[PDB]
Amino acid sequence: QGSAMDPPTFTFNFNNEPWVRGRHETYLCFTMEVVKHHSPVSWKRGVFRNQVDPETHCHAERCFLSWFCDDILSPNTNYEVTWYTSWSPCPECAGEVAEFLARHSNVNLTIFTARLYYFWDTDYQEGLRSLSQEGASVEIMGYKDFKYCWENFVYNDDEPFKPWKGLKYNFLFLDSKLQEILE
Ligand SMILES: [Zn+2]
Repeated sequence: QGSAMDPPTFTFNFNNEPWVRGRHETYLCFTMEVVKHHSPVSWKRGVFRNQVDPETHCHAERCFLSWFCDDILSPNTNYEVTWYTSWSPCPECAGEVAEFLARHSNVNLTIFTARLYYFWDTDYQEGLRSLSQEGASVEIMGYKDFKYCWENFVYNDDEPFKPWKGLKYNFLFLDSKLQEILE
């Protein structure tokens, strides 16, 4: 589960301009409601933070899966889990994930992402492709969701969310490209 992020670390890593430059980390946020015989018994949620440069799988998406398996995934359960990530995933992790999913119906996942990482690369595209196609919701994190993250996952000091400019357009464009990839 880790720690929440100070406001700087958040607004910086969650800034949604498609070509932002200097974001050497994927910040992965999540809410998860555990659900045993249909009654949600508990809710746990958190923030994993690591690098995005390809050295194998010390990728945020994997440190997630390792933790999920160590301290959770009980035998007979159903999980509800969703992700607020700063960068979309690499394609290799998009693999290990989509796979773990096809291999566990008792996990339902949905992905909200500030940015599409390398959205123009046939290979990254095909990753997103197999996540959508294999039972995961995948969409571009917009206003609703940003505010959501400002309150939940950040040491905000009970202060209010202040949007950055273009956030509305930045969203609009990323979603155009995304519905494009999947079309
Ligand atoms: Zn990765």
